[PDB]
Amino acid sequence: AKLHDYYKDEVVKKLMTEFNYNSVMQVPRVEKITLNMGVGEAIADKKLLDNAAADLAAISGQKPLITKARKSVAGFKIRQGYPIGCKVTLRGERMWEFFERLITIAVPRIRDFRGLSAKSFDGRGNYSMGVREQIIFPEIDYDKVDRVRGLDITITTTAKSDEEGRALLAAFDFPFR
Amino acid sequence: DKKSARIRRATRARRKLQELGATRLVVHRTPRHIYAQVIAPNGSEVLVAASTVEKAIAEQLKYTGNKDAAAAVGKAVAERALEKGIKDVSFDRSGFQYHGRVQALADAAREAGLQF
Amino acid sequence: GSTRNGRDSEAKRLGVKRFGGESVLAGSIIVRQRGTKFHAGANVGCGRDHTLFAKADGKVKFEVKGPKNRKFISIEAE
Amino acid sequence: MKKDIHPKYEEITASCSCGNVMKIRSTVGHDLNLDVCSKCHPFFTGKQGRVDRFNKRFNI
Amino acid sequence: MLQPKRTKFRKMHKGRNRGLAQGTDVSFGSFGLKAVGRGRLTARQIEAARRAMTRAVKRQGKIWIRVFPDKPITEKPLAVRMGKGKGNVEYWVALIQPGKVLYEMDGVPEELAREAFKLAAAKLPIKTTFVTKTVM
Amino acid sequence: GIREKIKLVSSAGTGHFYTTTKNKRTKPEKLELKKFDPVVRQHVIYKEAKI
RNA sequence: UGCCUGGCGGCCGUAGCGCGGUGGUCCCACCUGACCCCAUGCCGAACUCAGAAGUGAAACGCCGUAGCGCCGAUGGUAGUGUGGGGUCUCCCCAUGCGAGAGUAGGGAACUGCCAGGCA
RNA sequence: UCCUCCUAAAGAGUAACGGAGGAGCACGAAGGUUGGCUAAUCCUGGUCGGACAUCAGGAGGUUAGUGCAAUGGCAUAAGCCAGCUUGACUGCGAGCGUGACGGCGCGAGCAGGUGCGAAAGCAGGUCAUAGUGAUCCGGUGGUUCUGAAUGGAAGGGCCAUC
RNA sequence: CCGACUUACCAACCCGAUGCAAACUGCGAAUACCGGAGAAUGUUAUCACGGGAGACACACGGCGGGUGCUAACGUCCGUC
RNA sequence: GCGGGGUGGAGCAGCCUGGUAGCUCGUCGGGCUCAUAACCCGAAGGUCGUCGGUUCAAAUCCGGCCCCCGCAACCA
RNA sequence: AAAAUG
RNA sequence: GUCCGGAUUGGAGUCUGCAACUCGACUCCAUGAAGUCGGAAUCGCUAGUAAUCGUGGAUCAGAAUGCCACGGUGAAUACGU
Ligand SMILES: [Mg+2]
Ligand SMILES: [Mg+2]
Ligand SMILES: [Mg+2]
Ligand SMILES: [Mg+2]
Ligand SMILES: [Mg+2]
Ligand SMILES: [Mg+2]
Ligand SMILES: [Mg+2]
Ligand SMILES: [Mg+2]
Ligand SMILES: [Mg+2]
Ligand SMILES: [Mg+2]
Ligand SMILES: [Mg+2]
Ligand SMILES: [Mg+2]
Ligand SMILES: [Mg+2]
Ligand SMILES: [Mg+2]
Ligand SMILES: [Mg+2]
Ligand SMILES: [Mg+2]
Ligand SMILES: [Mg+2]
Ligand SMILES: [Mg+2]
Ligand SMILES: [Mg+2]
Ligand SMILES: [Mg+2]
Ligand SMILES: [Mg+2]
Ligand SMILES: [Mg+2]
Ligand SMILES: [Mg+2]
Ligand SMILES: [Zn+2]
Repeated sequence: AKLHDYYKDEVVKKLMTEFNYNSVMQVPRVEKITLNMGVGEAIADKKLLDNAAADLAAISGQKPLITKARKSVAGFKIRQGYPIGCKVTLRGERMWEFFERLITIAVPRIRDFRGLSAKSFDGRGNYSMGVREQIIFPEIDYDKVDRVRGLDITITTTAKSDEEGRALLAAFDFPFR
Repeated sequence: DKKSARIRRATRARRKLQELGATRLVVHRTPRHIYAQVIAPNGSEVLVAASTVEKAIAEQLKYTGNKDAAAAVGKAVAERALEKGIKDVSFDRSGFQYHGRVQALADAAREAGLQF
Repeated sequence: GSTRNGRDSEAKRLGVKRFGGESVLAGSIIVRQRGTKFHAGANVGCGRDHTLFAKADGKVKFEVKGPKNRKFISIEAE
Repeated sequence: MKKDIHPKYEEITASCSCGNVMKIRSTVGHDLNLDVCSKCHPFFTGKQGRVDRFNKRFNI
Repeated sequence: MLQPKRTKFRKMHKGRNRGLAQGTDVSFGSFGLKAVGRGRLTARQIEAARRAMTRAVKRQGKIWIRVFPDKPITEKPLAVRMGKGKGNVEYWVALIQPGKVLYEMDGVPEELAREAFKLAAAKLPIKTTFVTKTVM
Repeated sequence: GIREKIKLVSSAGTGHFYTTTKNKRTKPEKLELKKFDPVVRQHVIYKEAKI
């Protein structure tokens, strides 16, 4: 809970000063981090989806939830209810630990990392970023890797706007370019 | 919301109890307090009531929002109902699960003699 | 020439059988309907085909009740 | 958390070359030997035309 | 020739044509041609009248057509007996009631508008009259 | 018309049977249900059998 | 008796949205932990439990505000039962019934029971 | 032949070789119950990933959904999910609807036995309305009800069913 | 790679204005129909059961309609 | 009126039973030949008559138009 | 085996 | 598809030449394509030949994988018509 204790001990005060909030409850919070793997290659091979789930479990520390097609789509040859991905919702202690591991270990291991886009906010202070290769997480062993897979990471926050979301993330020294 | 979803969860049973003309034992639960009301079939007259906001019950309790306080309220409301001679009510869980504090209240009201 | 048309089904004799104020015996059908165009009120049952029938002797009463301004049928005791 | 279905999640030590050590819970199982970390990566730290070269090569 | 691009149903009951019209005011231009009689305006008649008035003004100003022929009219072929199903759609009409403003025009003097509307009226099966925008 | 008629025979030995239908191709497994046997006046297991 | 709050109803937009302001002693809400009772097709988010450091930020309640929604005359108009008439595809007259839309206007709900806090 | 809408004139019914569509099934779960849940579509952000997969948020508010036509319903959902299940029970049935009739439909409640629920309760199939075939003749099981001198038997009856 | 301008032009959604519908309805009559009450009137005019039928080719006119050409002394319903 | 059709340049399949376009010729490129043909090797070429609809999805199912074929279009 | 033409 | 292959491209140079943009050769660093033995068809070769390996010369300021020439290693097979 290093980053949560840092949030409470420093980031709250910093944001209160920076935005002049009238109550401490008004400070943006990091609510949840969701990791998503869109596994379209599972349409023909189910071991692909199972291996994606194993990668996600290794990375996040949580057994993932297999997601299924909401509607049938000819364009991707998918019928309704077909499992085509996996996600994990990280909250609380697990979420702060993953935030720390991401920031301090995984992002530094991104090939040719020149800084995360600061425009990748959804308009309400929530940040999403892509990963192209799961090896950037040390939990994934390099010489056991079957297929190259990435994932999506979303950080949902209680920020009313993108500027407050970016300030909240920057307070953790998020690697914004 | 949370209250809206709970009212929605409560409506089916409440309309059934109204259609049956049952005398209703209504429970309300908050993080800090539990409440019980016995409401006449017309739904708009409260016959008896007990709650952890009344000092006569709050004074004997370590904390008003746990299962022991729920048990005390259930016993108190059943005792009052039997003083006014009711003895036949239907339990309305008000969209709360039948579990935990609500179940402790309902069981204590039963043990005190209320029939439901 | 001919027609692709020319078909229909038997009329189902739906509708109101006992109107407001009529005195009915328990079991009497008050309305035959498709779905709950009318809803069951006090002393009125709703059958599997949404037929509304008296569950008590008394007088039919049509009312509009509830937040959706829906029509209800009750039997009022004589 | 549901029992008996999640990966093993226990603390390890991440040792970077620059001498940074972080104690992090992980599913990796063993200790880590990082080649880089947030405290030493060039982008994190801050460590990241023709007339000039024409004059340098053709000095008169 | 005006005609609905699509319709729910191909064929329509004959129906009747009682009542007074809706849309009895010059609502878009400054002058109007208003029906005094009752009847059916066919698509060809509406087009013929529009061409007459449009050429009269030498395509100056603006013209509105306030009626649309949305009622399909069927006919049985020659040498066909009665029955054997409804006839085929042959043309489209707008039902017209007294008071209906049929055409409107702006951007011309009243004197040219009356001439143009008179030339148009001659193509129409229903009696018409020249009207002007009112304040209320 | 793929569903075929079957009988559910009382396990109580009374010979009493219900009848119902079954899609035999998609559900080859024997239908088994607890149903009232009016002869012994109890709920007993009923087993599928040919009509 | 009055103000405030909670629960259950009456009623079912004159009652609902939007906008501006406002309140935490109590109540309510967020909230704090979670081995637990119980729970997540992953996640204490929800459900649940054990609580009370913090805040009314959100939610909610209250007050104000017509940009809306909503309600809504009078008069006229449409239709129409009966009887009569015409130039009869449609109309008119006597008499009875009389809209819809729109107009003036109204309008920021009202109310019963029980319980709690404050005066 | 059957179902839905209009014609049909605001109760029911109402014709034409009038205007338009459907059925001749499906389902041991898609039935019962208890607990829970809430749609379409668009916008923004997000590895591969694109107009369209999965993820996050917002807008929206049922424009979705309903095993299959159309109409009437449906949020207390009748729509979506899960647990446990067999009420898709047997004998009856106040009363009522609809038919010239044969018939067809709706039904509280009573007896027995049952499932779900802590409980009030709910359950006699399915959101409802199509998914159907009289009688004769015979087949199968059950039941001595009958049994042509008598005991049986055959055959018949009755009940279930083809 | 990107892209910069401009259209004889086309143009969704939204907003404002204008019509149309048997199979449209956020509205909605007159009548008609069902039920209740009360007088007057009417040779019970009502209902049940039983004996005897005939009839089941309709026509025109009015009103509301389908069909036909708001053609027919046309055709098919409703009602007088 | 009732049946049957319209698919590379030509002639034929595929439809029924929706997902997944085949055969022969011809065309092109290379080869054999002095050269051409024959012969040999290797490729390309319909996007399914036209508009709509149903569908997650159409050559395929449905409806309408255009074109093409078969029959039938009688009794006085 | 087949084996045309200029 | 490699410590095979060395095309292509970026950067930095050298030299000849008045002058290397079109359009030179060579060097260094980096890059690291096709290609895993080639369809129908088709060529050369009978001995110091074929195959393979280097070397030199003319033309020529510079500019050979061409041409002309030189050695080293050094086969297989020819029943036969
Ligand atoms: Mg909480
Ligand atoms: Mg506030
Ligand atoms: Mg009005
Ligand atoms: Mg307001
Ligand atoms: Mg009717
Ligand atoms: Mg009528
Ligand atoms: Mg009749
Ligand atoms: Mg449910
Ligand atoms: Mg269900
Ligand atoms: Mg169902
Ligand atoms: Mg159904
Ligand atoms: Mg027998
Ligand atoms: Mg004998
Ligand atoms: Mg006859
Ligand atoms: Mg007759
Ligand atoms: Mg007649
Ligand atoms: Mg006649
Ligand atoms: Mg090499
Ligand atoms: Mg290769
Ligand atoms: Mg190799
Ligand atoms: Mg020789
Ligand atoms: Mg050599
Ligand atoms: Mg040279
Ligand atoms: Zn480091």
